Amino acid sequence: ARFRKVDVDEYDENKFVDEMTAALQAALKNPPSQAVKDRAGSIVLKVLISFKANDIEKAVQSLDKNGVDLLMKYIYKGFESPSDNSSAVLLQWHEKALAAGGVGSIVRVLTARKTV
Amino acid sequence: GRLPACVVDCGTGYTKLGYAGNTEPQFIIPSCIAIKEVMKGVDDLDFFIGDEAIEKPTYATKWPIRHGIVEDWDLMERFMEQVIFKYLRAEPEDHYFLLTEPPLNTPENREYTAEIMFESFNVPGLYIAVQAVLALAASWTSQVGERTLTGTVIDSGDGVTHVIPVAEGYVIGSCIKHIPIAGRDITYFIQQLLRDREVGIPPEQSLETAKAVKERYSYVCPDLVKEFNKYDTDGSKWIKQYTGINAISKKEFSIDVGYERFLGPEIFFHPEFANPDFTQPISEVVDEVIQNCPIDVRRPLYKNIVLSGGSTMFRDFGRRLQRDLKRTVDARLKLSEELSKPKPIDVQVITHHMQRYAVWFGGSMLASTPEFYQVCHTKKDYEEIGPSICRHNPVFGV
Amino acid sequence: MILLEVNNRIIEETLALKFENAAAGNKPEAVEVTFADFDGVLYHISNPNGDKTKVMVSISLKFYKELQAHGADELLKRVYGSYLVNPESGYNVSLLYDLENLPASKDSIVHQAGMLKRNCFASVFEKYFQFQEEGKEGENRAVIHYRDDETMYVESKKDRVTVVFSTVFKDDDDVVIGKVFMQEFKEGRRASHTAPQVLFSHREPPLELTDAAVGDNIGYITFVLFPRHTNASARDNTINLIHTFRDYLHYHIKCSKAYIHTRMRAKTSDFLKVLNRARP
Amino acid sequence: TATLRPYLSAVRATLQAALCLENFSSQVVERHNKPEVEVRSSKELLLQPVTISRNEKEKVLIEGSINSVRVSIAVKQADEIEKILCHKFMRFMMMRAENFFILRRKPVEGYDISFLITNFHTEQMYKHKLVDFVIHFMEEIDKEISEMKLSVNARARIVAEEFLKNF
Amino acid sequence: TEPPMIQAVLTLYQGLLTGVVVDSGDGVTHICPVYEGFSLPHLTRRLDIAGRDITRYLIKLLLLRGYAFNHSADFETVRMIKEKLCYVGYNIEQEQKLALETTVLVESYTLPDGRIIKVGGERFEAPEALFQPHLINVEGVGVAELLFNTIQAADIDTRSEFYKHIVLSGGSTMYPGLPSRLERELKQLYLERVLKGDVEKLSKFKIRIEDPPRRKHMVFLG
Amino acid sequence: PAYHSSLMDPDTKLIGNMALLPIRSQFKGPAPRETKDTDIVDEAIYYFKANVFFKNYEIKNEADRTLIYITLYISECLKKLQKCNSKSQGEKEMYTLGITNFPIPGEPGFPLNAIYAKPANKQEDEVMRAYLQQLRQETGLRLCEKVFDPQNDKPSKWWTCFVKRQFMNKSLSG
Amino acid sequence: AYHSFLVEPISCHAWNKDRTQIAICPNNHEVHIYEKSGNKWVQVHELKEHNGQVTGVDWAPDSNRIVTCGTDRNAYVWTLKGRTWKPTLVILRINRAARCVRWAPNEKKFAVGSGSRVISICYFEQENDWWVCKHIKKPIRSTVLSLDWHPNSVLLAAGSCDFKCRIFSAYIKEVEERPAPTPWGSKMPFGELMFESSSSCGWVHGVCFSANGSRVAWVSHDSTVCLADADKKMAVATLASETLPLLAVTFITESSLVAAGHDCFPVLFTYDSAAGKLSFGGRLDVPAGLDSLHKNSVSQISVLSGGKAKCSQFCTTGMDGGMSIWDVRSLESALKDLKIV
Ligand SMILES: Nc1ncnc2c1ncn2[C@@H]1O[C@H](COP(=O)(O)OP(=O)(O)NP(=O)(O)O)[C@@H](O)[C@H]1O
Ligand SMILES: Nc1ncnc2c1ncn2[C@@H]1O[C@H](COP(=O)(O)OP(=O)(O)NP(=O)(O)O)[C@@H](O)[C@H]1O
Ligand SMILES: [Ca+2]
Ligand SMILES: [Ca+2]
Repeated sequence: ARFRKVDVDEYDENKFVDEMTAALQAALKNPPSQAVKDRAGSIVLKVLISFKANDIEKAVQSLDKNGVDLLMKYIYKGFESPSDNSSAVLLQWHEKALAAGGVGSIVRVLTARKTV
Repeated sequence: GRLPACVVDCGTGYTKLGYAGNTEPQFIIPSCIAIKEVMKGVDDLDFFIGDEAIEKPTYATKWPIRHGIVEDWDLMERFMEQVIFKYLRAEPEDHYFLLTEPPLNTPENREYTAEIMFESFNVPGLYIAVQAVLALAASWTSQVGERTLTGTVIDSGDGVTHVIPVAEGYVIGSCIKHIPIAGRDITYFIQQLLRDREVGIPPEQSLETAKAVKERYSYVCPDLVKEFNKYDTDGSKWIKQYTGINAISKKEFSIDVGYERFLGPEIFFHPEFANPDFTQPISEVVDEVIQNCPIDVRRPLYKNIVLSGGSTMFRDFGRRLQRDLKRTVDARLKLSEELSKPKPIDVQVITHHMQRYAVWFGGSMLASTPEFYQVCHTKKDYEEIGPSICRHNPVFGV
Repeated sequence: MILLEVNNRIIEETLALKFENAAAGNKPEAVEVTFADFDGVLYHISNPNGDKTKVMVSISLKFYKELQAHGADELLKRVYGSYLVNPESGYNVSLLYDLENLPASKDSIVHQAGMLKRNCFASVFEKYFQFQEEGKEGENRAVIHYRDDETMYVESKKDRVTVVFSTVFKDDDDVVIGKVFMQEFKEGRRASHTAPQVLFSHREPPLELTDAAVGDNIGYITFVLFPRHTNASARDNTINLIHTFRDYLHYHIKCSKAYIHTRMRAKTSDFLKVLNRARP
Repeated sequence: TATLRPYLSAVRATLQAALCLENFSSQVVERHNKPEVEVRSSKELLLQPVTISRNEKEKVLIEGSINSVRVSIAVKQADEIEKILCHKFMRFMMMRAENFFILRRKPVEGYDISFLITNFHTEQMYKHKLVDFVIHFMEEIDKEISEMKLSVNARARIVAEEFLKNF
Repeated sequence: TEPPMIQAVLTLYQGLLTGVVVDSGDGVTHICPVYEGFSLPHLTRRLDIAGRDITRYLIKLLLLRGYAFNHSADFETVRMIKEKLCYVGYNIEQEQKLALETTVLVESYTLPDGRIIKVGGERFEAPEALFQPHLINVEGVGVAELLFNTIQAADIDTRSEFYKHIVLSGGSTMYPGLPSRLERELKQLYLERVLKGDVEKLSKFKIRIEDPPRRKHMVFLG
Repeated sequence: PAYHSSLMDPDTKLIGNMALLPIRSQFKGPAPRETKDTDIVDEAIYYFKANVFFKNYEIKNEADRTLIYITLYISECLKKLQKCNSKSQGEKEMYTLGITNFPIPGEPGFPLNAIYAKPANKQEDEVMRAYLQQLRQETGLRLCEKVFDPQNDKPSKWWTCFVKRQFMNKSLSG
Repeated sequence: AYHSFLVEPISCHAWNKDRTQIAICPNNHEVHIYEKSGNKWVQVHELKEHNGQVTGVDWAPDSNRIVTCGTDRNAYVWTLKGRTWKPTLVILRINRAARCVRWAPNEKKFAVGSGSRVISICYFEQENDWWVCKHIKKPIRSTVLSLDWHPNSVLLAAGSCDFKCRIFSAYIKEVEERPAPTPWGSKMPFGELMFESSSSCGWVHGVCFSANGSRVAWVSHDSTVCLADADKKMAVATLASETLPLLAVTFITESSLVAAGHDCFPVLFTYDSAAGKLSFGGRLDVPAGLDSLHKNSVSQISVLSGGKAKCSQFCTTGMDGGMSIWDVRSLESALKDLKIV
């Protein structure tokens, strides 16, 4: 019954195959190896953490919807690397990035096949 | 091991507890717990169980078990605390436990029981035996040379009597039948009979009197008229006296005990005497249950009708059941021979000594055997496979 | 029920019923009972040689030789006197009550019988309570292995007697709950300064202890008893409490877990009402 | 308790986005219908996993798919007593998983408890109400683990003092 | 009306003249190859495991789950349960993870006496007997392996067509997912025992196990 | 089960659909001459205490209807003897009750009309009436020897106790 | 105007020619046909034949034939004979569930999208008097979720889980003949791929052709709506929503789209051919515990009368088991700041 141990499905030919405010706008530019991706998210993570609790709503509202979507993909990424108040602040970035992009910006985080 | 297993049989009204190997329970107490009635501090511990919990001036009596099944788990769990730590004085981590379950207890209830025993008391081993099988095992003590776990158990406590077919140690659930007549019904009946004839019996003790009379004087007769006759003819030989004491008077009260003696247990056979919604004689229900079981197992069921319950204690009860059933069954084969020669069916009703605590006795015997330790769920398996293992409990002992 | 009872209900109730029937002039029934007690104790009540007029109560402690080296036999003789007979095979102490020769009041003998276990324990304590009361120091410590994997250490000193219990928690989580309890004993004197001082060492034994085991599930409780507890007035009570401690502690760890359960049943029940209120 | 309100809010919004399901018959097995987030035998049907962390310890993992979502929570456990009470409480519920139709019998590796919400749940129940339940759940388990912690100490003191006073 | 040892040909007659008819009823399972109109007597084998064996095996499983069913008194009731809740797992390892880690498989069934039971993992475990006879103490290889051999045994020039013309027959093959499991099984064998392990030709092996949508009264329609 | 009458001969006469059985009696009536030493009234007073408890009764022969009738009547008697204070009093109180005109088959007031045929004409009507009263008198007499203990003023509680129990839940007064 | 047929999802629906009867699938293997009596709804028909849930229903208006497809892999064509509906089995030749079905405008064909990653174009051969079908396979990689025909009954738009919206040709010279050219192309042999969107994310939940079929729009799971304009070199306009994914969409004019989904309410979308841009026209449903008519996701939206050219009423059915009827003019009143084309 060893034959039954090989995932014949892996070779099935039907398996799907994919084909400070200035500082923010600055970091959100040209987004993408998890190395180049992480290097990218770190520069943006670096800028978000370096914000005041009152200078967020002003930077968030100065971005076009596509920008906000990008910011949200980065905010979620931030969540995967806690350390210090970075999470208490990120949750503020989430609050603002959400009021601007709507729950739909989160939907596009989940839907992205090629993400940051 | 050097320490004997713990054996607990929890009934709706009474719990039988003691150590495996013994002939009778070390304690037979009321399945009740008295509590104070937000829980804070060590309030949960303020309670009493059994007799000590029936008339507690400042506590409410509760019955965690309805129709032989646990309803209130919070309360059943505490009850256990005292069963173990106050009465048995057993270190729970050192004894295997054998508990019992009525038929039709769900697999979920077994896991709840298991959760309590392993996660609260840390028992090393657990086995949940089905009451009917233990009863069949208690009867091997009797009239029986070759032991089997196939027979018809007739369990009758204070609630509702059960006619349970057992084949090879496994209850045939789909054929069980219940009878709306049991201990409580008999008492209520005896009570009326007394109210109608006797006087002096304190209303606040109407039941207590009845129950006292049912347990100390009642019995099954073979024929009503003849018994009625006897009492009216030679009243001297059959009318018994019963004295008691008033509660708020202490003045001793006397009353005569008569017909209720044999009339009380008679409602098993003639339910219509007390129940307006049920009329089948017990001997007919048993006959009907067995007929519904697989044919190839019917004769075995007829040869091995075993009793269990304080309500099957009545003298000659089993003798009256056999006669009645022997007829109901012979009569039937009398017609099948006219509309045409089946071998006569052997109907036998076993009766033994440990009948009030039949189930506990069977659990005590089975729990004091090596095989008992082989078929118990260990604490290791519980924690490595999960409480699901306690759903099934291998029959054993043949 | 907070404190564990010291007496044994099966012994007391068995003797009681037999003595009652004896007094009533009834014919003797046969009795044959095997039961246990905390700490691996095993008892046997029977009619020696089938003589139903004789009821024997025997106790078996795997660690009896140990208690015997500290005055057990002498103490037991003082308490039971002529009721004490040669020990039944498989047991260390046997009491024999002649149904045909019972005292006027059965109360004391029944009460004393029920305390068989506690009495087998008492000597090691009276012994060391005495050492202190006579300032006799330098006396070797008594080592009692009350369970297969647990030990108690009695030792007298100038102005105090110390009792150290080495207990084991089979449940890893029971250690954590045990610590919460030990913590409160550790501070027990805050509400009773005259009370014994309790100490607790979680994994390692107090310095005072040797071949003492070391493990994540072991725990060392120390009780520092003072004259007010060890003198001839407190003595018995002190002994009644101190010898049931280890079981007192585990009994409460287990009841806590039961209490937690009633909480979890209520919280889960609430959660299920909500979920279902989400159904159209 | 400052960072709490912001944490749940972010979690709730992510739950809103994720709980957008529909019935989906298996593309792999004739006449079968399984939760894609569990079987994962068709990559295109799985959404990008996401996380909402409150700090280095507390976080929620949300894994969506065309027809089901798996939500795992890392519960706050300050000391050992909260740790064992939490572990115990999550086990109590997982054992009763069948009455909790959305509960997972085992947590996702790394978390304390997990939910499996299928399209069938979002149909039998109002999804926004399901989104409230998860948030409600997170809040209520914490309060419960706290009450339990106090209950333990409460009884401990009474038990310690009931024994010591008697000497 | 000709049960093997010819209905198999009747069935096939669907519109095909050459194919393999895996028919499984209550008492027996057969694999009946059929070529250009006739059934090659040789090549036609029997599998000692069918519907009664699964209906029985379920009873055992439901026992372990905490439900006590009498093999005689309740055989009919469990068969009705089987028919309604059972199915063939595609990938057992993955089916077991669902049963062990989730509850999506649990389903309720009301028994004749009103009692309600719950069935989960036993819904795919009972039919697994067909693939692993050793589960019901039966020696053999299981309907899948048998089929593979039965074809790899017949002429070379006829195997190609056969593999792409397997057709389920009998009530005991109505299990949801059965066709897929078989197709996955044959592919595993072909991979191991024919392509020797060249997981680069597996895509050229065409299998087509059909579950007749027009099927209640085929024998006749045939 | 319940107790049936065994006084049903092949040559037994029928008054209505009840059985016209013999009865040792100094009372006037169409009752045939006593054949043996135990009449229908004896079977009623005998099987009474065991029958009164039943709710269902399978009618087998017309003798059962006569039995059932007398049984129900005993119930009526006890409700009278109960309030008495002497055998003599009872003896007198019974005569009056027997002379009372209770409803008969077909009449509203007679329970069990769905089982007891109605007299088919004025003649059978007068006979049946006479018979029933005859039975009522004899039964009320004998029953009187029983209820009262050799210590007069003592209606035996062993008969009085049944006063509230109705055979087949039926009554001639209800 | 809302009406609850049940509390379980209405899987799909279809209305007859005069919008006098509606066919729904109440989360079953069945199809219930309701008709109104006065102002009450009454069930007049129950079509039972599928062995799995029905996922799609379409009603050919003139020939008055109901076509259904289910997870049981089958498709039945129902014909009303006297007072009962008799099904005729149609083998789609697939081994997975059927996910959607639509009759071609000419009623000579019907298409079924499925989990076998293909589309089954079905027609009837009077010759052998039964139904047959050809498959459109390439380049579909996943389950086909929705279909919609072009007015010429040849071009077919499809939305699948491979995150694509495509337009194919289901040209069957055996039931129709040479299609006239179209801005989508001149070569329309069977299966030809005429257009394929360029997204990499979001399953395409719904697709729709405009009245004149020169515009194709679709809604995806990434909460965006799109429209490819064939008169502008197939350029694609895109609009990202701030809310949840749309599950169903339709044109109500040549430049107006209405859609509904997980938000539970219909929304308006307008297209500007000049800028080649799409704009959010607002919520059309203005006032469990929701302020919306439907209590769960809306999964189907259809034009009840007025056509896709100038719709005057549309119907929506959702997972809440309700069916709503929206009056375009009424909506244009409750909201004065509305803009329709
Ligand atoms: N000697 C006796 N004669 C008649 N009845 C008795 C006697 N002794 C006890 N009983 C009755 O036995 C009944 C209780 O039996 P028991 O088996 O303990 O019930 P349970 O098991 O507690 N109830 P259940 O769960 O239904 O079995 C009560 O009605 C008692 O009155
Ligand atoms: N839907 C179903 N799913 C699973 N098993 C089924 C189903 N329907 C029937 N069966 C089983 O298939 C067997 C019956 O096969 P059936 O098609 O009736 O053949 P038959 O004419 O009875 N000859 P045979 O099956 O050999 O007895 C029994 O085990 C049924 O329980
Ligand atoms: Ca019982
Ligand atoms: Ca067959």
